[PDB]
Amino acid sequence: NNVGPIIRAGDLVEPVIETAEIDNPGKEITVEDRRAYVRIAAEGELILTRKTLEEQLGRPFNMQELEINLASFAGQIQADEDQIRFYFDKTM
Repeated sequence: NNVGPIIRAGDLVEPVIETAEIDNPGKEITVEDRRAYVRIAAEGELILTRKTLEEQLGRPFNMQELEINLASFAGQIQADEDQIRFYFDKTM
């Protein structure tokens, strides 16, 4: 039931990996590194907050920048101006 983003933009990969680690403490994070198609996943749920991403990037950041640079993703999303949550929904 692994879920999470697949990142197309090379310059967001490390910031998103680190955000995944920071905003999902204790969870196993798996990365499948392939050029321009980096899968980042955790079981059940993976949250990425705007605050953490901004801090990893060290400059102003809006969730749109992550979203427009997703190649795809696993799971369902709930997203707003503050965060995106990838999650597994057993009914779909």
